[PDB]
Amino acid sequence: GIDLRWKHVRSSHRKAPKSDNVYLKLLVKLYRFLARRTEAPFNKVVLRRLFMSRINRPPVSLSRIARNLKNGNEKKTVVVVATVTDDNRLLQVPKMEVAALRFTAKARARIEAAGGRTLTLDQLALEKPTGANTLLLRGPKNAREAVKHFGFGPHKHKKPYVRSKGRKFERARGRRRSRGFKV
Amino acid sequence: PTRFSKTRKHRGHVSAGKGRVGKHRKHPGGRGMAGGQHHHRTNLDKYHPGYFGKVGMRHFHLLRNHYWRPSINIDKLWSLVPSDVREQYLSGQKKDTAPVIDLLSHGYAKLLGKGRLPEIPVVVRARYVSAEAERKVKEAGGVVELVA
Amino acid sequence: SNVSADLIWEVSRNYNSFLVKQRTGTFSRDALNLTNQHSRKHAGFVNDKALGIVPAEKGVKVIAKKVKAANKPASSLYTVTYKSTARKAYKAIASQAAKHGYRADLRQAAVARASAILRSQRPVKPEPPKKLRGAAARRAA
Amino acid sequence: VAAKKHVPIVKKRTKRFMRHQSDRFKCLDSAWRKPKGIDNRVRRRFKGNLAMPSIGYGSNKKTKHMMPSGHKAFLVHNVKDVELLLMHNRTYAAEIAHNVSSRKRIDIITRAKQLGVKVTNAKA
Amino acid sequence: IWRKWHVKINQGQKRFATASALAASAVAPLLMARGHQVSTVPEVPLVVDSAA
RNA sequence: AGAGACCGAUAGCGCACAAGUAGAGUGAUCGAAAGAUGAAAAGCACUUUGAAAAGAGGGUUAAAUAGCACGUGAAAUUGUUGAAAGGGAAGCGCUUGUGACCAGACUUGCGCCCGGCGGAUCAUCCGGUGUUCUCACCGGUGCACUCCGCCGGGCUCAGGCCA
RNA sequence: CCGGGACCGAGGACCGCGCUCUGCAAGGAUGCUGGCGUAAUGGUCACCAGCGACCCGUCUUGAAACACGGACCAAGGAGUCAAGGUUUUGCGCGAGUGUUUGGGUGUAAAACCCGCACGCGUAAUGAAAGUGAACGUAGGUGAGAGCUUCGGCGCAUCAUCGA
RNA sequence: AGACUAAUCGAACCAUCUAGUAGCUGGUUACCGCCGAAGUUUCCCUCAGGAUAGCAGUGUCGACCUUCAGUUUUAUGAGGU
RNA sequence: GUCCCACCCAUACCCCGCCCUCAGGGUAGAAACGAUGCCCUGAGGAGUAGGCGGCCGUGGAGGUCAGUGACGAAGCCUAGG
Ligand SMILES: [Mg+2]
Ligand SMILES: [Mg+2]
Ligand SMILES: [Mg+2]
Ligand SMILES: [Mg+2]
Ligand SMILES: [Mg+2]
Ligand SMILES: [Mg+2]
Ligand SMILES: [Mg+2]
Ligand SMILES: [Mg+2]
Ligand SMILES: [Mg+2]
Ligand SMILES: [Mg+2]
Ligand SMILES: [Mg+2]
Ligand SMILES: [Mg+2]
Ligand SMILES: [Mg+2]
Ligand SMILES: [Mg+2]
Ligand SMILES: [Mg+2]
Ligand SMILES: [Mg+2]
Ligand SMILES: [Mg+2]
Ligand SMILES: [Mg+2]
Ligand SMILES: [Mg+2]
Ligand SMILES: [Mg+2]
Ligand SMILES: [Mg+2]
Ligand SMILES: [Mg+2]
Ligand SMILES: [Mg+2]
Ligand SMILES: [Mg+2]
Ligand SMILES: [Mg+2]
Ligand SMILES: [Mg+2]
Ligand SMILES: [Mg+2]
Ligand SMILES: [Mg+2]
Ligand SMILES: [Mg+2]
Ligand SMILES: [Mg+2]
Ligand SMILES: [Mg+2]
Ligand SMILES: [Mg+2]
Ligand SMILES: [Mg+2]
Ligand SMILES: [Mg+2]
Ligand SMILES: [Mg+2]
Ligand SMILES: [Mg+2]
Ligand SMILES: [Mg+2]
Ligand SMILES: [Mg+2]
Ligand SMILES: [Mg+2]
Ligand SMILES: [Mg+2]
Ligand SMILES: [Mg+2]
Ligand SMILES: [Mg+2]
Ligand SMILES: [Mg+2]
Ligand SMILES: [Mg+2]
Ligand SMILES: [Mg+2]
Ligand SMILES: [Mg+2]
Ligand SMILES: [Mg+2]
Ligand SMILES: [Mg+2]
Ligand SMILES: [Mg+2]
Ligand SMILES: [Mg+2]
Ligand SMILES: [Mg+2]
Ligand SMILES: [Mg+2]
Ligand SMILES: [Mg+2]
Ligand SMILES: [Mg+2]
Ligand SMILES: [Mg+2]
Ligand SMILES: [Mg+2]
Ligand SMILES: [Mg+2]
Ligand SMILES: [Mg+2]
Ligand SMILES: [Mg+2]
Ligand SMILES: [Mg+2]
Ligand SMILES: [Mg+2]
Repeated sequence: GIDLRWKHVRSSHRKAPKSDNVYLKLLVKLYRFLARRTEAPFNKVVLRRLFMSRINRPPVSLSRIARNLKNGNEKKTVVVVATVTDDNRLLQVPKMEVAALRFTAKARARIEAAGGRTLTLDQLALEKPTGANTLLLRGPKNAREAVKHFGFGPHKHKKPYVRSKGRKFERARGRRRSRGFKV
Repeated sequence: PTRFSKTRKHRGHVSAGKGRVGKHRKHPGGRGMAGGQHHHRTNLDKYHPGYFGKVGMRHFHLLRNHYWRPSINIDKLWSLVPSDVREQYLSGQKKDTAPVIDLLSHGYAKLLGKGRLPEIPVVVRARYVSAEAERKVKEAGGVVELVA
Repeated sequence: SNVSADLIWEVSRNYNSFLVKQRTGTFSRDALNLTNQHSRKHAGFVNDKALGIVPAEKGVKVIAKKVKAANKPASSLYTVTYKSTARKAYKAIASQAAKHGYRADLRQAAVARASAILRSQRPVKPEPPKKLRGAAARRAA
Repeated sequence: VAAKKHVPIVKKRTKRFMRHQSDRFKCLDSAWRKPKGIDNRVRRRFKGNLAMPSIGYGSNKKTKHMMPSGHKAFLVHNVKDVELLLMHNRTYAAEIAHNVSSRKRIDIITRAKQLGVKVTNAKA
Repeated sequence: IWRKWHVKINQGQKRFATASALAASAVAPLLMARGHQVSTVPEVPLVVDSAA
């Protein structure tokens, strides 16, 4: 006997992508070599984000990029391991160069129209193997419809599952002191 | 595809994953929404607070066409003009001509105002207009006129 | 481009017409495959540079791939027949694969495959007659 | 020909793991089945009963799948298949399928003798 | 008889795949690996001068 | 009338057959079982034992280990022959012993030296062609201390099982 | 510091730490010798011997039970399908997205092509009439991966004070 | 006499609605590998049954955050066996 | 009743071999690789109700082995491997 609390405990994070895209398999091979034989911490972070599922790689927008292109960051390279989306509100698009997993049709057109350049994760490794002069970005993880229903309960101000919304669907008892109590 | 499902892995194990003491009988607890006020109250109050009761006055023979007025904010107003003409105005090449936007033809009735507007005069024709939206379009040199 | 040697291996890694998979191991019945194993290193039909040896009526026949005419298969093989001497054939094959950097990692396998083919064209000796151990008493009658 | 030099072969077990209570009823085959009874004496590992198969009975990875000669069996169907063993004659051995005709059986044996490949079932 | 026999797939994905298949038809190594006999054809995108 | 990622004689309609038939009930009604010799009956002439059914010979056939109880013919249960055990159950697990039966492996391989037999052709050079542009093939030139195959003799190294 | 006995030999070019330093007991067994080359070693099956071994499935706090079902063998025999939800995985497009009610066409229940409407999404809140989202570089403070001209800029998300 | 009404009577026999409902008995079909419980809280014409929290498994993400603990030591409070 | 020497044996403890599970490292100016591979190092293994992963068989459908067969396919019997 050995009197241990835990035994044969597995890891908690993905160690390989669950997707079977052939091109993505090549991209993992490249960065798996780079991370092993380079001291730059930028390579290790990029490798893990390639494994993540779609809900853990939310899209980023052109507006969110322009937000972080201020206060002395107008000359750096934006790297986004996700999709990049055009924003209809932004009327004037600044000049930037972006390395992203994929672009929408309109986002690619508007970036190069202003005088920018659209890169690729493989071309990024060819130009900046150590990731110098780069900034990483993420999308809003919690900006999803399904997250609003998480942890429903009294005094929590969450969203309920209703087949429709109106005065006939819930409200009533338990939502106003005029009928019993409130939550 | 039934070749890969948990019922195939239960072969050879008695009770098929439903337990020995509790034997998966026909309908314990009732059918449907039975027991809403008696024995399923604890579930129906932690979730779904408000199932029971009456609220508000009733409407006989409601016709939803009387209440049709989709709305559009002001920061998306410039997205209505086509892209090729749109870039000319923002670049600043006209300097003497103003566009007239017809909201009804695009399927809108009320013009709300939520974002910002560039300083170019426009003309908006809407059935309804908000108080805040009228001011922003006016300080840019434009005017809004009701059309019915 | 969108096609490369690495990509073709990804598509054909799991199944292809040349695959012979069963218990105790897997094999490949490919013309440009030395040792007839299923691996990226020995998969002739995916790599840009490959070697293959086929027995002729008298000696070995060696075919190689010309990288300049990949899209033209009718004239994409450089073939030559060696039927002079065992040692002379050994030297030409090794030089063909390890003197100008054309798959220098296949030098050892190409020579060994040629050695086996030539060994298999010799006359066969007659196997000695089988003996009996427990049926000897039976056959005494 | 003789096979490559290798470490000695150890089996760790020879018996066949018969099924419990299959020696008393004719409706039960001898193929092993895991007993799921709540009070079964074999499932509870009582002393003096049949053992149960475990992963600890496995064989060495070096000598796995090889017959006592030292080779590994390979099922063949015609004369074109046996030529796949040209480069593997010290590791693999040929075996003719049971549905091959008698005429094609001697064609394979003749070709296999040239390559030095051992044939497991040739005396016929 | 009212089980789901047919299936529905997006027209965008149909066009992606039929375009992917056409690209793989110009790769000679893939042709051989599918069991075709093309050892004596001049060019892998074979074209005939409208003799038919 | 045309079809199938449908079932294949305990399945598919109750019915692949003289099936809503045989049969049960006073009656309304209830309602089965049952497909396959061979390519072709060529479905066993004649002799002999028997009261007869049938048997033994002899025939037809690619086959009667297909004979109208007919393709293939499994298990429960039974008969004969051969082997073995048994003082109020039998079976089973771990480990030897005796008797019967049996699969492998080994039975040579490589290299060097001497002698003999048989052949065209080893280094080198010239011309032509191919190719990874410096590496090869083909034609010619060699012409016996070189190269190649076989046989006989001698020597070194390695090779099966138990100690 | 010197004797006596038992069990074991994993690994497979060189590399290292060291020593008593023409070498070695120092990152894992080599050297010499004999009998036999077949039923001899080894394996399967039957029986005798030493030790061990209560009848399975099930409900139950507790089953070998004087608790219930089971004489034997062969074939049949039990979490399925549709509509509507929900979270998670893969894929296409992305402020948009969905061809197939229908029309064009066809080698014809396949495949390929076309568009007006419409569904969900892009704006909430009140019983209702109604009204309808920027003081600031879309804010301030404390932590934050990564980047950096070394001063600093600070994604996602968590807490807190405001508009 | 609750007797008799085709071997059927404290409400005949035949087909259909009908695969009538069951909080209750019985059964529920191949192998190997890793983790591994509960009979307790609150409400119910509830006590052979359900919902609710707990104990359990799997999928992950945030950092590798130096944070943590069925424990001892030192200083300082509460209690009525 | 008390005290003192020697000895006997568990699936427990120590050393060695092998299997699987889990964790941490090495491998491209590729003479290179079922990169899902191979090589190096350490620790762990009981289990009903229940959860998840990997694999083996049966009837059909598309592709492919230019697969086996009247010189005998499928099926069945077999203290023969
Ligand atoms: Mg242990
Ligand atoms: Mg009231
Ligand atoms: Mg279980
Ligand atoms: Mg049960
Ligand atoms: Mg339950
Ligand atoms: Mg009540
Ligand atoms: Mg075994
Ligand atoms: Mg028990
Ligand atoms: Mg049948
Ligand atoms: Mg029938
Ligand atoms: Mg029958
Ligand atoms: Mg059947
Ligand atoms: Mg019937
Ligand atoms: Mg009648
Ligand atoms: Mg019959
Ligand atoms: Mg007769
Ligand atoms: Mg007579
Ligand atoms: Mg016959
Ligand atoms: Mg006859
Ligand atoms: Mg017959
Ligand atoms: Mg009969
Ligand atoms: Mg018969
Ligand atoms: Mg019998
Ligand atoms: Mg007696
Ligand atoms: Mg007994
Ligand atoms: Mg014995
Ligand atoms: Mg010459
Ligand atoms: Mg070891
Ligand atoms: Mg013996
Ligand atoms: Mg006893
Ligand atoms: Mg009791
Ligand atoms: Mg219990
Ligand atoms: Mg019991
Ligand atoms: Mg009793
Ligand atoms: Mg009981
Ligand atoms: Mg009972
Ligand atoms: Mg009984
Ligand atoms: Mg029975
Ligand atoms: Mg009996
Ligand atoms: Mg059955
Ligand atoms: Mg559904
Ligand atoms: Mg729409
Ligand atoms: Mg409203
Ligand atoms: Mg930092
Ligand atoms: Mg009375
Ligand atoms: Mg009657
Ligand atoms: Mg009567
Ligand atoms: Mg009545
Ligand atoms: Mg009735
Ligand atoms: Mg039922
Ligand atoms: Mg019923
Ligand atoms: Mg276990
Ligand atoms: Mg455990
Ligand atoms: Mg009970
Ligand atoms: Mg947990
Ligand atoms: Mg007191
Ligand atoms: Mg007290
Ligand atoms: Mg032990
Ligand atoms: Mg261990
Ligand atoms: Mg079927
Ligand atoms: Mg047969």
